Amino acid sequence: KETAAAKFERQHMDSSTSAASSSNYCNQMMKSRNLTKDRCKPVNTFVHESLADVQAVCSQKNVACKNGQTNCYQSYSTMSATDCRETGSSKYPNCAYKTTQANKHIIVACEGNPYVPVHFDASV
Ligand SMILES: [Cl-]
Ligand SMILES: [Cl-]
Repeated sequence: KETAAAKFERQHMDSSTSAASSSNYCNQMMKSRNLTKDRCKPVNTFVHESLADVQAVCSQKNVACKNGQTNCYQSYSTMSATDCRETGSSKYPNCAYKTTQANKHIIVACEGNPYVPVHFDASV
């Protein structure tokens, strides 16, 4: 089984680019990160910052999680991120995604020791 920390890294980290290079970015990333294996994951965000900068958010602004839990943190700075969302043409096994790039504050839920991101709550 994949640990929570490793799943967060695989689903949400892309430190190899400064931002989504093209409209096909999400089709490529959702496939390469194995998020379209048995079903098309509908919505997914990739953060384009170093793994260290994203983990550091767990010691930044403590904000409530949409579920009411208290282990969410919002990044003090905006970070380059790409939101991937299925298009209406998507159906599987031929997943299709719209790529929307921006710079926003990220909110993550953290846990463990070390205290690292395990869920991506939203942008902002
Ligand atoms: Cl791994
Ligand atoms: Cl997401």
